[PDB]
Amino acid sequence: MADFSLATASQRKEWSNKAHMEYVRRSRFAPYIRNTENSIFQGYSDLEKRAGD
Amino acid sequence: MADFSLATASQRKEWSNKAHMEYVRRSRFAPYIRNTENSIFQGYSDLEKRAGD
Repeated sequence: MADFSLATASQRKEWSNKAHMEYVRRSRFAPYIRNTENSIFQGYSDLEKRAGD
Repeated sequence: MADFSLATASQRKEWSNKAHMEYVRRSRFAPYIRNTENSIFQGYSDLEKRAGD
């Protein structure tokens, strides 16, 4: 063209602020981890109290 | 016949104004092109703003 002809290295760009993450697929063992006695994977909060190894 | 016998090249014709088109079958990708983040084919309007290549 021969109108106002802007340069190739003078053309603007733009960078976005919103970023994407990668999917993780949380857990398939999550409904089965409880602290009661009739659970498959049983937890113990006895060392969350006073002390121990 | 031997009544009023009109000529073969003197018979009228008529041309219609309503025309037909060819079917196109719009798009099978049309419910899947959005601008959000949970879409399959994602669009970006960042160059529809100020400038860029």
